[PDB]
This record gives sequence, C-alpha cells and structure tokens, in this order.
Amino acid sequence: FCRFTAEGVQEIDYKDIATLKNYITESGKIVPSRITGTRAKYQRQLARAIKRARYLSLLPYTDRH
Amino acid sequence: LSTEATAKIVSEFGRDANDTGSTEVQVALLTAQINHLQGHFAEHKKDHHSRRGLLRMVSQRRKLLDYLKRKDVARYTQLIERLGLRR
Amino acid sequence: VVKCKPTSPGRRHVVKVVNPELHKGKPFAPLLEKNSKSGGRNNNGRITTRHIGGGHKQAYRIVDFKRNKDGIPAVVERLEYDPNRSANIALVLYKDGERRYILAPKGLKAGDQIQSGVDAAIKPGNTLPMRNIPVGSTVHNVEMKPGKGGQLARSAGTYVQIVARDGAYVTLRLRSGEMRKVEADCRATLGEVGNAEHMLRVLGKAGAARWRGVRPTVRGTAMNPVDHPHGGGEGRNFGKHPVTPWGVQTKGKKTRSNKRTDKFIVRRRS
Amino acid sequence: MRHYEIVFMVHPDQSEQVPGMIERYTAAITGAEGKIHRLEDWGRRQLAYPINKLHKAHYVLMNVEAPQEVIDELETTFRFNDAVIRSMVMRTKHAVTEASPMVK
Amino acid sequence: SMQDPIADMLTRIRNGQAANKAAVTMPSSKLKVAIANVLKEEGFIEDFKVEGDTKPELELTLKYFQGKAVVESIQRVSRPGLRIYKRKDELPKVMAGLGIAVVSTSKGVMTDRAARQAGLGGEIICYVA
Amino acid sequence: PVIKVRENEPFDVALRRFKRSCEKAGVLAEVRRREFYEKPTTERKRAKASAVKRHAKKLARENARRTRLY
RNA sequence: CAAGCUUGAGUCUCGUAGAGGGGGGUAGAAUUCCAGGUGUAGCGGUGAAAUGCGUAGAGAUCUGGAGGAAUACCGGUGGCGAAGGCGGCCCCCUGGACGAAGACUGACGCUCAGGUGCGAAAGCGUGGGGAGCAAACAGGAUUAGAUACCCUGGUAGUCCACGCCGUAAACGAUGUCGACUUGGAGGUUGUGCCCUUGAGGCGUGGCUUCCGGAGCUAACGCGUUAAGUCGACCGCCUGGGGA
Ligand SMILES: [Mg+2]
Ligand SMILES: [Mg+2]
Ligand SMILES: [Mg+2]
Ligand SMILES: [Mg+2]
Ligand SMILES: [Mg+2]
Ligand SMILES: [Mg+2]
Ligand SMILES: [Mg+2]
Ligand SMILES: [Mg+2]
Ligand SMILES: [Mg+2]
Ligand SMILES: [Mg+2]
Ligand SMILES: [Mg+2]
Ligand SMILES: [Mg+2]
Ligand SMILES: [Mg+2]
Ligand SMILES: [Mg+2]
Ligand SMILES: [Mg+2]
Ligand SMILES: [Mg+2]
Ligand SMILES: [Mg+2]
Ligand SMILES: [Mg+2]
Ligand SMILES: [Mg+2]
Ligand SMILES: [Mg+2]
Ligand SMILES: [Mg+2]
Ligand SMILES: [Mg+2]
Ligand SMILES: [Mg+2]
Ligand SMILES: [Mg+2]
Repeated sequence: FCRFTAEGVQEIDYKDIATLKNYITESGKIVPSRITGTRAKYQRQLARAIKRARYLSLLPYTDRH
Repeated sequence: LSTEATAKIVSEFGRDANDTGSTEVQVALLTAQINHLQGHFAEHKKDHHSRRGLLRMVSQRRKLLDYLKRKDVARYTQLIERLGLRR
Repeated sequence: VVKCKPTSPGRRHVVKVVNPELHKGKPFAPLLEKNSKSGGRNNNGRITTRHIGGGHKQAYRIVDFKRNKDGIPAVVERLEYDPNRSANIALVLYKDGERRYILAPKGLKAGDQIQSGVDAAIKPGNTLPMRNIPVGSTVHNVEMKPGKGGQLARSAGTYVQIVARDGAYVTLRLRSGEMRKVEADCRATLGEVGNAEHMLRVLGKAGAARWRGVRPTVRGTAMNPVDHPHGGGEGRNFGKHPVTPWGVQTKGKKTRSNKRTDKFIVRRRS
Repeated sequence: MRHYEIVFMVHPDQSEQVPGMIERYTAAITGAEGKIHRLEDWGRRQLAYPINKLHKAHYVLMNVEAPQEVIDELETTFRFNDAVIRSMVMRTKHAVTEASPMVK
Repeated sequence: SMQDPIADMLTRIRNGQAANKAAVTMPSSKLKVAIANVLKEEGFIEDFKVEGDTKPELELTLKYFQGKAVVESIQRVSRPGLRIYKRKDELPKVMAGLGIAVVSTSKGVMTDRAARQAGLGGEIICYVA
Repeated sequence: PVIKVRENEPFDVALRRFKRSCEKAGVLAEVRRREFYEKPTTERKRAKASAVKRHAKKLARENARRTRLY
C-alpha cells in the first residue's frame, strides 16, 4: 500500500520536508519498510534523503535538541 | 574513455566509419585505454580491485593480437608499428 | 634513501639520505660570511660545554627569519644544503631583483610563487600573522615577540598547530608537546618544513661524529674519583645515585626556575 | 561541464552580506563560462539543533552548472571564510530548472 | 564450451527418452544426419526432419512400445579425448546380437552388422543397446 | 520520549502513556544490546537462526491448519 | 593447406541499480580525561563478597574544552566483488555485471602442471597516535588446591603511511566452462506491450533463498543454482597410528 511507486515519482529530493515529516518516528529515527510499506528501491533513496537533511540541519538527530 | 574519444579511434582505424568491430579497432580501443590508465596507477598503487580490469584488458589485447599474427601477417607489423607495441 | 651496500666494515650500517632536488654547485655569493669553529671555549679560554671540536669548514648562509617585505610576490629559484641547521634552504628571487634565503616547506620546488605579508593568500610557503590565519593549520617560524625573527618550530620537520584564537592571544601546541600562549600578532609562516627524514639517517661509524664536530664522551664510571662522583671500585661498582659531574641529580630532577615566563605556559609537556 | 547543486548557510549577524555573496559567486562561474540555472534565498530559518551555538541561520540554494575546476575552488572560499557555517555541494546528473519545493 | 556435438545428440535423445517426450530437436550437422539416418533404418526412431535455410534444426521423433522406452541404453564409446579405432577382425557386438554400434567406415556411416559383411572397419561412433 | 502531560490528565494515564511510548521506541532493547560485545560471527549466526525460525513459524501455520484431531 | 557463413567469444550506441576498490574532507550521539559551578555520604561490584574509588569532597548534576575509535534507526536469507571481504553523508579518479533496439568482426573459444599476482585475523620491522576494549601481569574471591570462568585496575596489540609473513572450519566441508530433463511459493533488479487509466491483468532477461517429483545416494539429503544424464581439462586419495 505504498506511496512513491503509487504517485509515480522518480527522485526523492531531500529539500521537501512536508513528506519526510511522515517517514520519521517521534524520536527522529527512520520507520522501517515493513511498517510504512514502501518498496525496497525507494526505501534506499529515503534513507539517503533523510541523512542529507540531518546534516543540512532541517531534521533532528534525536529527540532532545 | 569518453564517447567522442572512442569515435575518433573508430574513424582513424575503421574501414567503413561504422564497423567498430575489426581487430585493429579492438586493439587500438584497448591501447588508448591502458596508456591513459597508466596515469591513475601512479597515484593509487593499492587499487587492486580496479587493477583486475587492467590485467583483463592487457591479456585480452594479447589474445586479439595473436589472432592477427596468424591470420594476416601483413596487417600485424604495420599495426604494432603504428601503436608502438614492442611485442 | 637507501642502505649502502656492505662492501667493508664501516659501510655495513650506513643509511644515507640523498636528494636530487638540490643545487650541485656554489652558493649565492653575497649571502655568505664567516662562522669560525669556536671550539667550545669562551673568552676565558676554558671548555664550558664539552664534546665539541673538529669537523669541516661550515660557511654560514644568511637567512631571513623575518620575511618583512609585505605585498610583493616572490618566485623560488633553487634549493641548497645549508650545513648549519638540519633543514634545507630555498633561494628566493623577488619581483624586483632582491634575492634572499628562506626555510624550505614540505611542498616546495622550483616554480612556486610565494608571497609574504598581511594580505597573503593561504597556501603553503606563504606567511601572515596569526590574527588572520584560520585555526588548525600547522605553521612554522613562529615568533614570540612581534618582529624579532622566526624562533619557534624551525627544525628539519617540525610544526606547531594553532588551536584557539581568543581575546588578543593565540594558543599553540609546540613540537615538544607543551601548550603555549603567544601574542596575537606575531609573524608565522604556513606549512611544515621540508626535509622530513633526517631522523632516518644512521651515521654508520665513528667518523661521522668527527666529521660533524662531536668529540668522544667518556661515561661516568670510567673515571677516577677526583674527576666524577661515579668513579672507583676494584673492578666495576656503581653503588651511588646517578648524578651530573657537578653534584646534581640527573634522572628526573626538574631544573626550571625562569619564573618571569610562567604567564604563558598553559600546561607542561608530560 | 557536470552540473552542481550547492547550498550554504551563512550567519544571521552577517545576514546583510548575502547580495554581496550572491553577486560575487556568480562571478567565478559565469565568467568561468559555466551557466547559472536557479538561484534562491531561503530567508532566515529555524534550525533544529545548535551549530556554532545558535538557533536561526540563513540558507541560500544555488543550482548551477560549471566546469570541474571552479567548483573545486568554491569549497575553499566556504572553508576559510568564516561567514558561512556549512556548505554541501552535490553532483546533480542533469540540469534542474524547476522552482524549489520550499518556495511555497 | 561445446567440445563435441555427438555426445550432445545422444544425451538429448536419452534425456528426452527417459522424460517421456516425443520430439527432441538439436542444431543439425552432417554427421548427426548420417546417424539419424541409421537409427531410423534400424528402427529406433520413427521419422526425422530438418527445418531451416541458414541454420537448420534437426527434429527427431522418439518412439514408444507399451508405454516404456525404445532406446534403453545408449553409450558413447569413441569420445573426443580418446578415439577408439577398431578393425573388422575385432568389431564389437553389443548385447550379443540385438544392439547396434554405429560404425563410421570409409563407405558411409553404417551399422556394424552390415559393415562387417561390407568388408572393412573404422571408427566406432556409439554403442546402442 | 518526552511526555508532556495535558490539561487535567490523571497520573496513571499520563504515566502509562509514557511507558507505552518508551516501549515503542525501544530503548530497553537497545541499552540491553550495547551491554556486551557480540562478535560479527555470533551476531550473524543469531540473525540467521532468528530468520529461519521466522520462516518456519510463518509456514507451519498453513500446514498444521490442514490436519484435524477430533 | 586453402576459401567462407553466425548460433560460440568480442567491440560500438543509450541507460539502470550497488556497504565493489584508492585518495582528501566533514557531521552527530556517546565512553574517558581536564578546568570549573551546585552539592553531602556513600559509590562501583557479584550468586553473596572483598580488592579498588570517596569526609584532601567521590558518585550524581550543569556549562565549557582537547582527542581517538566506530558509524544506532535505515537493515531484510537484501545488494556488490573472483575469493579474502565491504556499512553515516559529500566530492574527485576507476574496475566489473545487466537490459534494450540495432550495426560490426568472422572461431578470435575452454581448461591449465611448473609460473606470476591478490589473500580476514594474528604476528614482525622503521617512524607517528593511543579515547574504548585488552593476551601477559598484580591484587580480592570460589575452591580440597584454581597458575581458571566472576570482579577492580592494566602493558603489548587494536588504528594510520610504507615494507615482509602467505596461514584459518579461507565452508556451500561441493574445481572451472557448456548442452539437455516435471512444477509451485517468494525476494531483488531491468524492460516491450494491453482499457497503464491509485495499489491492475498479458509477458519475456540476469542474480539469490526455502519446500518438492522422476533419477541418483550407504543413508541422511541433493533436487534446472544437482550430489540427475553427458562431453573437455586440471587437482587428489589408497588401513589406522608414526606424521
Ligand atoms: Mg654533546
Ligand atoms: Mg653516547
Ligand atoms: Mg664511552
Ligand atoms: Mg681506571
Ligand atoms: Mg666526590
Ligand atoms: Mg665485583
Ligand atoms: Mg655490588
Ligand atoms: Mg551479420
Ligand atoms: Mg559477420
Ligand atoms: Mg601451482
Ligand atoms: Mg594485522
Ligand atoms: Mg606493528
Ligand atoms: Mg608503534
Ligand atoms: Mg590508554
Ligand atoms: Mg578482566
Ligand atoms: Mg613480541
Ligand atoms: Mg591449508
Ligand atoms: Mg568466510
Ligand atoms: Mg560457510
Ligand atoms: Mg578444503
Ligand atoms: Mg556416483
Ligand atoms: Mg529441495
Ligand atoms: Mg556436475
Ligand atoms: Mg555422492
């Protein structure tokens, strides 16, 4: 019941945050693929367009800061 | 090796400007790769997992020249005297 | 940087340090003067620091530990074997004919265009004072009072690393592992010093001492007891705590009392 | 002529030097015959962690095509300059010219 | 890669024979037609074809009696590593008289029960039991 | 988990939502995992024989629901 | 020997996915240590204990700082490499594999004794670094003794640039290349279609995991990725000890 393959995207640009504020949990970790149901090609592009934003200071690393 | 740097060797050595499959073309397209790749192994001498491609290219060019040496000995001497290959 | 081949006892252990970048010729003429071998004896004509005397004729080469000329660029010309210090010395031609000697950084050759002064761009070879250098970049020729001359970090292969730029002071870390405060406007030079493998050189034999001007050294428990505390014994005996010639302990006892400089020593070398 | 997606973060006290930075970093590319595709300011943005002990920084996105030399220069200005706090330069394989997702 | 086509033909026969197929194929040749021109005339296979103008596919057709298989055992006796050349003084009979051995004489490929009375010997291409 | 209580939330409720919101993010598995050292051989053996026994008890559902007993 | 063709083997066009190798940066959480501030009697430890650390102020708790090693979530019998093996992000140089439509060259192929390369950890040399762990070693215990598993500390070593060593259950305990022979569940990754018209149905390619039939095997088990039916070539064993 995926989202990316459904909507027909080809790249997950990290510079959108209104999407990635669904695919991170409360603490700031990444919710696994057998829970969001994302296909396992776009899960890798998700796990890199989160780790770019965590560097570029749009998404936290933990809950505290 | 870039596209317009192989489409120069195809036109230099290729008898149709389309053929891309001749034996002299398939030796020149490896020698103008090895002699360009020698200036990458002068900086990174520990790169064995991309030295295996170089040993592959060398020992396949040796086979594609020893085919030519017994097929047509006329072409083989002028091919090595054009490329500089000693043997 | 090769071992010499064992033809005969005397070259069995030699590791040279050879370098083909150097100048195989004569030094620059208006930069020499006389540095005669003082022989370890002062005006009173007595041996004060021992072991010294002998060797080869060491003609001094003048060298610019100040680098005062701001603004003007400076091409390098060649390198030479200055036999005073254990570094190598570059010969520099400025844009208006003035030649000088400077210390040689690690990435130096014939073709570099260095530039001294306040507004120098950041590249190894350049110099600029330490309120425009960025933090972390390792420097040599660090001065302790602004304008005196290059004093800190001036050997064969040393460096000091700027770690903090607070107030109107900077904090270094010297090569002997001791932190140090320096006035924030002393004239430092970026990058290390070139000839980094002098410590690999094993000299090989006795003769490479007395071609460098070091005499023999007689250890303490050889002598008879009017010349050193360690003497005596009808055979071998060393039944006393290890001392200098002149009474003082040597195996650990600290001897620093220069109490006018302790504003700047942040932590001792451990 | 490989394209590039650069982004840098300047300090909000020095937030009045960004037209200087934009019209001085168009120089080293467009005078270096690399075309300039899209170029946006993002204003001041709340961070979500401390970086150099502050909380609001200033983002500029610059998506530009260049020869491989001048971009290999353009990181040194960001490093030895201390106006900018962070900079990321990615190698986009093609030439994007859409509006940024956070212009809305 | 391929270092023999005859022990490719025979093993396609036997592996389409014990797997209860009906029509094995292969790429053709000029020896694997003079072998399935002996197997048919003996009677081990019903009828063969050949299809194509530039690269031909030989299409055999296997046979069955009572639901079981016809070519029960089929060895291969002169193989490319080791060539067996026998003279007609010492030609072998396979299974005492019921199984043939496709001998290549000089007078065309023929079974040994005819190529012992045509008065010559030759290579022994395959036993068939 | 940072459980900020709401307006008039009773205390066992605003404590049990914390204990659930800590069990979910799972810090009591992680700080048990980093307690000792599991080598790259022992961890791989464990996370292979902890997948073959997810396979077998994903499967054996749909075979042992074919043979009745009464 | 001589002459040819396109299915073996190869090159060119456009792309796709990947912890493949080598070099230089940088980001965050934590362990330790140093300087302090608040603070008062215990902390640490095991099955219970003591050794050790604290009334010279530990342990907690807050700000600040130096440095080193490793990359939580993603992370899955998932991916890449010929094996050894390889996990944060970013940039340079570079090796393969695979699909797609074509054009081309005309067996250029397969295996390989002696050779020559790569080859985890441990070791070894010369020069740097050392936060965590940690053989030897020192102390407290359990014990009939305990040179041991448990505990408090801790040096080689782990790490980095360059040289040797060339061994492991280097394991799929299965040498490499090719052709055939019933099926079904998946996973990962390309692509031409058909009302694609949100997760649809019709296909053909490569790579990897379980269960299972003929046939084989002493059995267990293997099972189109064979240990089935074959062809080419190389390695290797011949009772246990001695070894
Ligand atoms: Mg002396
Ligand atoms: Mg001595
Ligand atoms: Mg002596
Ligand atoms: Mg005496
Ligand atoms: Mg005395
Ligand atoms: Mg005596
Ligand atoms: Mg005595
Ligand atoms: Mg053709
Ligand atoms: Mg052709
Ligand atoms: Mg051998
Ligand atoms: Mg090692
Ligand atoms: Mg070592
Ligand atoms: Mg060491
Ligand atoms: Mg330590
Ligand atoms: Mg212990
Ligand atoms: Mg040792
Ligand atoms: Mg062995
Ligand atoms: Mg292994
Ligand atoms: Mg294994
Ligand atoms: Mg073995
Ligand atoms: Mg057998
Ligand atoms: Mg099976
Ligand atoms: Mg087999
Ligand atoms: Mg067997």
